[PDB]
Amino acid sequence: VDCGPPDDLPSGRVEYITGPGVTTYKAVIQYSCEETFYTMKVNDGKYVCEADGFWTSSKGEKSLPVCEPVCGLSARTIYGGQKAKPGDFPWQVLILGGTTAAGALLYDNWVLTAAHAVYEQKHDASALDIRMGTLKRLSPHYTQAWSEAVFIHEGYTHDAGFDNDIALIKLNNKVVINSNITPICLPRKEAESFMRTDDIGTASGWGLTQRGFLARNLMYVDIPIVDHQKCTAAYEKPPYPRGSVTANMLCAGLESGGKDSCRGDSGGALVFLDSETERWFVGGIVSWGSMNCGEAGQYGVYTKVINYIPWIENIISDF
Ligand SMILES: Nc1nc2c(CC(=O)Nc3ccc(Cc4ccncc4)cc3)cccc2[nH]1
Repeated sequence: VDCGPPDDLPSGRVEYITGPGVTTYKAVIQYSCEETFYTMKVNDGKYVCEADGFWTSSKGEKSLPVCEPVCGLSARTIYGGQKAKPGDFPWQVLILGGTTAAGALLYDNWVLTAAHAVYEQKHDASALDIRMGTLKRLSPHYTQAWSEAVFIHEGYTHDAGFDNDIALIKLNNKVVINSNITPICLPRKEAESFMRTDDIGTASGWGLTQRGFLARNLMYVDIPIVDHQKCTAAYEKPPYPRGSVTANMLCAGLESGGKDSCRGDSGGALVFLDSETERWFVGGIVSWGSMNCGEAGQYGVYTKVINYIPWIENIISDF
């Protein structure tokens, strides 16, 4: 007859509609989210106490709704690039603790990165120093986060190629999503239509520039997708082993070499704009390339994220 008080909604609130503390049969409550930066999923938030003794929704679901963070926003919509303005890459994440590397925020508690960037520190059983909300790499003003768990892809072989160079970091606390910090969208099934050859993607990071030192400020380059055969043939020579460019990788860069990502950009998100939803999504992860960055005819190689959606949805749902 009495459902008790309702459960708190993460990134959302609860309101008694019938009255304050009215929890009896047919008592009406409303869930909601901060609709600016979160969006309710599952149901409309209207929940009624039913005869089976628990809060139940319009669709007949007895579990909470989900406040999913808004993704893919940008103020726009590294060799040879330009400085990123604030809000350009709000998903950008710096990862310290070993050497300098990067990731990309997914939701408010997950960071997509390269397995090669975080392999050494996970296997030392040390939490990752994760920072975001800042364009300057060495600034003391930043949003702090820490790793709860690190999930490296089970087909990744460290220092033995870069196939399945993908990893997920679970943040031990949720990040506050604002105009400065916003996750990147995961690609939908038809997102390959925005990733054909010669389609433009943007890589961003703090890695080496043409001057040969790490950048103090976040930089970025627009670069086009390269034909896969053209990229496989580009790396079919020593010192590279046979089969270095796999089907789980896309390549991006110029024949002339003027634009690339380098050391220190590892794990960053190579992103593409969905012109219909008007939202940026992650197409690639910064993985590898030639040792001499910006080398002509030596394209940057990126982990093909759309191949790893079932792996991503496995871990994020199950953990
Ligand atoms: N342009 C470019 N350089 C990059 C580097 C530096 C880098 O990764 N250098 C490297 C080159 C070759 C190998 C050998 C190898 C073995 C098997 N399969 C592929 C390659 C290893 C590392 C890091 C991150 C992004 C990069 N963007």
